[PDB]
Amino acid sequence: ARTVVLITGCSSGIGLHLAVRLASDPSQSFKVYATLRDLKTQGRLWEAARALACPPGSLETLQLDVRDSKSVAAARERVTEGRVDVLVCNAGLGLLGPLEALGEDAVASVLEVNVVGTVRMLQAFLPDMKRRGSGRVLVTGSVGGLMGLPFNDVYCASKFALEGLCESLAVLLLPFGVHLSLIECGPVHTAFMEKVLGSPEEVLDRTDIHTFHRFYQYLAHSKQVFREAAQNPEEVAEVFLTALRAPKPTLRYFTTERFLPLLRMRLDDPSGSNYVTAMHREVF
Amino acid sequence: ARTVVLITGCSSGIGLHLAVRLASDPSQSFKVYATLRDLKTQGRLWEAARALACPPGSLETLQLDVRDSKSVAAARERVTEGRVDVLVCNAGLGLLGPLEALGEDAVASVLEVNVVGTVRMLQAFLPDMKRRGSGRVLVTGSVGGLMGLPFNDVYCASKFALEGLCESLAVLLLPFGVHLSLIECGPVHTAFMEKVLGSPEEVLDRTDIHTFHRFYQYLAHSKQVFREAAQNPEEVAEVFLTALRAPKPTLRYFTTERFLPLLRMRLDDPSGSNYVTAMHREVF
Ligand SMILES: C[C@]12CC[C@@H]3c4ccc(O)cc4CC[C@H]3[C@@H]1CC[C@@H]2O
Ligand SMILES: C[C@]12CC[C@@H]3c4ccc(O)cc4CC[C@H]3[C@@H]1CC[C@@H]2O
Repeated sequence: ARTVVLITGCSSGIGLHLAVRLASDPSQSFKVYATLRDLKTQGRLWEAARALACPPGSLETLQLDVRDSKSVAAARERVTEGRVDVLVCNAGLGLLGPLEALGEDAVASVLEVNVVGTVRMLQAFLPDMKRRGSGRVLVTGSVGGLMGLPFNDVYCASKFALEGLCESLAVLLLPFGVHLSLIECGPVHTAFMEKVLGSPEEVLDRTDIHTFHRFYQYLAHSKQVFREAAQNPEEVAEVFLTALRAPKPTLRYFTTERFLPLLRMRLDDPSGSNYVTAMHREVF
Repeated sequence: ARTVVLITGCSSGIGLHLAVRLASDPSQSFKVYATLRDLKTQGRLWEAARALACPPGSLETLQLDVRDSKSVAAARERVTEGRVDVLVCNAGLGLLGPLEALGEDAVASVLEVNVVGTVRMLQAFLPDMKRRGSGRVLVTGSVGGLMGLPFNDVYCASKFALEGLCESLAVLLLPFGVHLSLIECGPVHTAFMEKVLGSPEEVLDRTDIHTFHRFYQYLAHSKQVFREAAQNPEEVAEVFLTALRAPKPTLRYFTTERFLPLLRMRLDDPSGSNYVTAMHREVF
């Protein structure tokens, strides 16, 4: 009962943090369906849930594989309330390394999960929301979906894709009463994030010494930005709640304002020259 | 010999028009490899080539299926000059209709062709260009890759994806001497384009009467813009040549300036509200 919320990718990151934040809310007004690709990773969620003493029945875990429309439909049947008021499309994958070093299947997976996965969720849940004339969909964005970043080619491709998919739907949904918002996250404190970055030899034999040397420089710079600007998951997760509660929500919510100046010079020059130059000088 | 150019998707559209435009150039300085997914569609290309009296040996057709890395590699071996100076990533698919009415495989194909296909081409051809310290890659963009359009959700997703993939690479390639440019096309006179649009019943039984009614309104509006603003393929194809010849090319080349005001109000308001409102009022 209550405001039924369904979130994808709750085994860590803002997803897990958002589920427990909702389920543990003092008002006890949200019933939460935290979905995970592999249930064997539900431990963290439950330990975090017990840590915030979430009332029994405010949090339920479902196995949902966004790469499978059959998994998406089945999970939709498990929603006992037979209604979803807030859908949070959060599941996502990252990809780092020179374009030529990335395996084809890896590239195919990031699009499949990040973009198509979100398409599968919306196809399954959008119809009913339009029929009711109400619903809210929140999508986890990234400033990497607002500007291109070296060595994150395919990652930015998928995030830029969400921006376009969402802006299009938004124009159409305006009259149907269903709201759609993107939460533009900058870097969020994920120790695992700063540890995933770092690939010597394996990358070296699949690229050239000059691209490799550039990858190193990018990694060094990346570590700096993360350290000096990574936000608390609690700060980010709360933005999801600000959007979620806004009577007339905007299409975009920015969790931080530090990256806004770099985005402005990106439009003052539609030819992309200024940006490409500024970003290169700053990263190299 | 000469400036070797390889283009994808030459069975019609700007691709075909660009190949013959290059191969027939008075200076006879371009050797052209026009690739097609199905060779049985090479007729038009050849008839157009004969119409512009292209010298023998200035145009060669190769079957290249961008959805297959095996096809991409094989075609790369057919390049007798053993070098590619200008790669034009043009192959692409469109998709129209309410998100919920689009089949999953159709959505998967547009990303596979438009985005991954471009990834497969760059992985195969980027390395060599970096090793030489020179090369030019031109990618066919769309203003639908710069702003979201109702009923073109997945199409805009794929075009927004190219924008992100390219802006990222650009930042990295700046020092390697290889140039990458996007050609932002508005609508181009394609009779087939205005005839593809239009789907009653089939769409109706896979959506609701209100979305259907909106689809109709969008189609009506789409027909107007095309009629009042579609450009000649010769005008667009020439932009590809302006980029191709620029000593220091920019990241973006716009074939028309009419859509620039609508793009400006899109950044003056990063929350996306103004744009979503303006585009809805204009389209509905
Ligand atoms: C795209 C992200 C936000 C923007 C970050 C940024 C922003 C600007 C910059 O100069 C470098 C970086 C490196 C890490 C990036 C992040 C990686 C994941 C995160 O979502
Ligand atoms: C995205 C395209 C350019 C922009 C066009 C536009 C631009 C603005 C607008 O008000 C409506 C349309 C409808 C058709 C669109 C086109 C469909 C294909 C073309 O590339």
